[PDB]
Amino acid sequence: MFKAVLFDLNGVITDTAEYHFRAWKALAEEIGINGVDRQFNEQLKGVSREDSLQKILDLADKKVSAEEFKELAKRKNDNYVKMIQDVSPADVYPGILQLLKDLRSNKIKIALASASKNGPFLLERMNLTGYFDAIADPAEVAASKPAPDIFIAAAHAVGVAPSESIGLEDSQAGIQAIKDSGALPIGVGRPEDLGDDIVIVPDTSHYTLEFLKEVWLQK
Ligand SMILES: O=P(O)(O)OC[C@H]1O[C@@H](O)[C@H](O)[C@@H](O)[C@@H]1O
Ligand code: ALF
Ligand SMILES: [Mg+2]
Ligand code: NA
Repeated sequence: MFKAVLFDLNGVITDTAEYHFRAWKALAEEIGINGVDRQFNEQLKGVSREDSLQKILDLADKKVSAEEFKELAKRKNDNYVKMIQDVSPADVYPGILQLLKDLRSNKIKIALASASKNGPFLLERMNLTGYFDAIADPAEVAASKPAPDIFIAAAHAVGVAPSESIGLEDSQAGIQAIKDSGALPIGVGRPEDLGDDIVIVPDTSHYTLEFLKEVWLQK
């Protein structure tokens, strides 16, 4: 049986992938880059703040100064942080709170494997901090998603091997990070975005402990 579940945050625990998208698109258009649409944004999900900005600049073959790069990432983050101040427990995605309760009942460790430095603030907004056995600090890994380091760190943090873990993700970068960590991925979203080669569910109501067991047994 699996011994840990490693959670992405944005687009898995709550609908904050939408707010990252809207904030990055606003940032891009301010600097004359109009190509950040929903299709392009599939390449930004799971990617660090600085890597996201660089992918947007690269889309436009645009070069900025080191000073302007730092200011742009800070500008987007300040906008995003204002957007999330009113997040509340009512914004937890369907199934997620019950899953956390069921995992703890069954002595399955719970770790956050988020790239977001805003992760702890968001778990507090949603009254979820108490469910987590560990939060892997994304500033501490030497390599961000799609590198597996954050999932390895989340597992290490709860004393479980990646190979004994399930990872939950809504992104391309994060699915690759889980694969390379040794854990079993279960994606949430569209197969057209996340692929046809792992288990994908259409929405988070499907993330029940019953279903994670159903998937783990059929691995
Ligand atoms: O800018 P933050 O809050 O540190 O978030 C980093 C990344 O966190 C990931 O969880 C999101 O999918 C990305 O969209 C985001 O860029
Ligand atoms: F959406 Al994340 F780490 F929370 F990639
Ligand atoms: Mg995500
Ligand atoms: Na709170």
